[PDB]
Amino acid sequence: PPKIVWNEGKRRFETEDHEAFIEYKMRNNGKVMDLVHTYVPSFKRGLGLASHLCVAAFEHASSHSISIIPSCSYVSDTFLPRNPSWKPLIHSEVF
Ligand SMILES: [Br-]
Ligand SMILES: [Br-]
Ligand SMILES: [Br-]
Ligand SMILES: [Br-]
Ligand SMILES: [Br-]
Ligand SMILES: [Br-]
Ligand SMILES: [Br-]
Ligand SMILES: [Br-]
Ligand SMILES: [Br-]
Ligand SMILES: [Br-]
Ligand SMILES: [Br-]
Repeated sequence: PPKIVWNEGKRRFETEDHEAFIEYKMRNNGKVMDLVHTYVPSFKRGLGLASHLCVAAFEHASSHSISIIPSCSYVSDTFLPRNPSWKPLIHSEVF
């Protein structure tokens, strides 16, 4: 899997070249990490990066006891249905 760095200065996880990332926002006193946008340019498609970036962020929230809101569409309509085992990290009021 490609190295995904945590770039806090920007609240995103990103590939090391900065070119693909998922952005978020922390809600409720740090406890909720909301995923707002996953971005992979067309020339980086086909490398599985969006999903790799969503794993980084889900792992990071699981490791830190955060609940995720799956606000980006890539996440809620592609990531979560394909990776159900991550569903329990979703905050319980989303769905
Ligand atoms: Br990369
Ligand atoms: Br890279
Ligand atoms: Br934030
Ligand atoms: Br917060
Ligand atoms: Br609370
Ligand atoms: Br925070
Ligand atoms: Br891909
Ligand atoms: Br992708
Ligand atoms: Br995926
Ligand atoms: Br799964
Ligand atoms: Br399911």
